[PDB]
Amino acid sequence: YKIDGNEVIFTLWAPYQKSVKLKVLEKGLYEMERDEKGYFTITLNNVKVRDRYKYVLDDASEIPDPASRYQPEGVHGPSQIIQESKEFNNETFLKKEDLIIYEIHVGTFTPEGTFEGVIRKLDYLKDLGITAIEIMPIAQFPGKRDWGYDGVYLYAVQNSYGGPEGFRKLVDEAHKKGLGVILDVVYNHVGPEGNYMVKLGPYFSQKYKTPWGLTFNFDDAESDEVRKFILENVEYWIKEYNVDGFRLDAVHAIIDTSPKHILEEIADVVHKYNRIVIAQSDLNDPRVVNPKEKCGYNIDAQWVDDFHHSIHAYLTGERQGYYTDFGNLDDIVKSYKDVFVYDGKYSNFRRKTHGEPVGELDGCNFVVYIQNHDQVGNRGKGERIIKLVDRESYKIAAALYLLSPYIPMIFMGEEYGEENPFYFFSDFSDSKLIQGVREGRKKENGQDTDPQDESTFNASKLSWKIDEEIFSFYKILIKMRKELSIACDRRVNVVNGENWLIIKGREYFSLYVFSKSSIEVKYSGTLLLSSNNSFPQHIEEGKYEFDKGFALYK
Ligand SMILES: OC[C@H]1O[C@H](O[C@H]2O[C@H](CO)[C@@H](O[C@H]3O[C@H](CO)[C@@H](O[C@H]4O[C@H](CO)[C@@H](O[C@H]5O[C@H](CO)[C@@H](O)[C@H](O)[C@H]5O)[C@H](O)[C@H]4O)[C@H](O)[C@H]3O)[C@H](O)[C@H]2O)[C@H](O)[C@@H](O)[C@@H]1O
Repeated sequence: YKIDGNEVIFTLWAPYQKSVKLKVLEKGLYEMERDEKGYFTITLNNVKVRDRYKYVLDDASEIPDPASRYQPEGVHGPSQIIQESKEFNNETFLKKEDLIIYEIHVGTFTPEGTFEGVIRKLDYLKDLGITAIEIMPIAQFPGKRDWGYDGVYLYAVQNSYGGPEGFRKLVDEAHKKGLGVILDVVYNHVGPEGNYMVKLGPYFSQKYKTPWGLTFNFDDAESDEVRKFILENVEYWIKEYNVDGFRLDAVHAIIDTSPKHILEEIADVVHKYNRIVIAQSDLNDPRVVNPKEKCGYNIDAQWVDDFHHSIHAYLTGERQGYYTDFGNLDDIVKSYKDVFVYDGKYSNFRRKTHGEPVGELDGCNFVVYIQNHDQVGNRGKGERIIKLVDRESYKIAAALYLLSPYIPMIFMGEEYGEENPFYFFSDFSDSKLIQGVREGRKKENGQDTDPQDESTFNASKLSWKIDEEIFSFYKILIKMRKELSIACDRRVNVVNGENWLIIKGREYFSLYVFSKSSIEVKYSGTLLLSSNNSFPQHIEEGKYEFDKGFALYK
């Protein structure tokens, strides 16, 4: 819908439909006029915020507005008219070279499980050194318990998180504290419950499908309208909620053979309104991130799993699934200097040559992490890395990524040493999908906890039990990164022995000692931070026997 003067225009694209009627609940039924493209319209003057409505098809069946702005009674309920105050800055104050990102799942972040709960934690975040919070998908999904990827109304803010009013309040309060908010958005697929688009028109591609459902139709018959549906959604989040940027989910599963890729158009919209796009890419292909004059889509940055996988595989000893492609120290050094480990070499996991070198692109085109919702939650027992490595290793892992040239992303709780698992949970009502989720998560991930069980969700809620030694470590790590101008700068010299490595930057050098060993140090410097007490306040060029641990020098 779109509120005009005192009247409001209802627009519904439904080419499969002969005639649709608007059903305002406390008022009457209204016949909609049809144009040749398949668009249904009526201007109504009696409608006010916040009335409920549905659409009634040729079927006589009643469905919610697929472009709904609020879904008060969940996915199968009516839609609701909200206020459309388009207050937005023309500029985000976020500078992407200064980006430290904190990933939040609203539902489990705090006892509240709401936007109000993340608001309460803003000062804490600000004080930690974070510059931006990344919110997992908030587009309305079934029930109350879901990561967000089963979202099924792109324009509707999850009711159980606190809806539109609560999200607007979150972003306003974040700006007041000087924090940015990045929104996780899903344009590659749609959730398996509460989607009614398939009855309206060819929203989905017949060409291929994702592991999580059918993909959107971007390059085939009638795709103009669906391109518009997605592109106006990124416009909507910017103008109606004043969001600072986006994390685009699974861009490798957004397939488009058009002259201009939809991903380039997505980035075009966000840069038109001076915002930021990060992409989750499995492609290891610099085209996602390259400038337009270099045949790229010009996304600001992309997740580099290769960085995480190098660290995890090496420190845990783990080789199951995608970890089989990693495990050596070499991999960490490779990722530290060439970004991708798979830059056009053969992957045993994928059984094909994978990737492409990244060129002279600086570090702030990439985001790295040792933990996130996937690397924790797709484990059958959902164990955080804190459970798989010793204390020393954990701090070594934290130092590696936070002191890297790339944009670092902290996973909620990681910073204070959270020990609670993060499980996969869902809240479907359809018995077939309740059947499929359990058996699928059992088979694919080895998950023994029931995703549909409430306890699986409750067990994933952060404890907020502060380990002060870990927290102080992160706090200083973040501080020193800013102070040492580590951001974006790929000019690093890395040396490695069997059980250790030294990384030297322009203003610092770091010692990463994985086992007691004798190391030749080529640099002088004063101690900034350390995982131990075993490290000297002042070090000079020479040979030293170090115990397991990390040290940072100026
Ligand atoms: O191949 C090497 C890489 O492998 C991984 O990456 C892939 O999988 C990731 C995790 O699934 C993807 O990440 C993102 O995309 C998905 C989907 O949006 C999302 O996945 C989560 O949510 C879905 C949807 O609920 C869930 O799907 C299952 O359950 C539903 C409900 O029953 C069912 O319909 C599906 O059939 C089930 O499969 C997933 O289980 C859950 O993981 C994820 O959260 C997003 O971040 C990547 O895009 C994709 O490449 C690995 O993550 C990489 O690190 C490896 O490099």
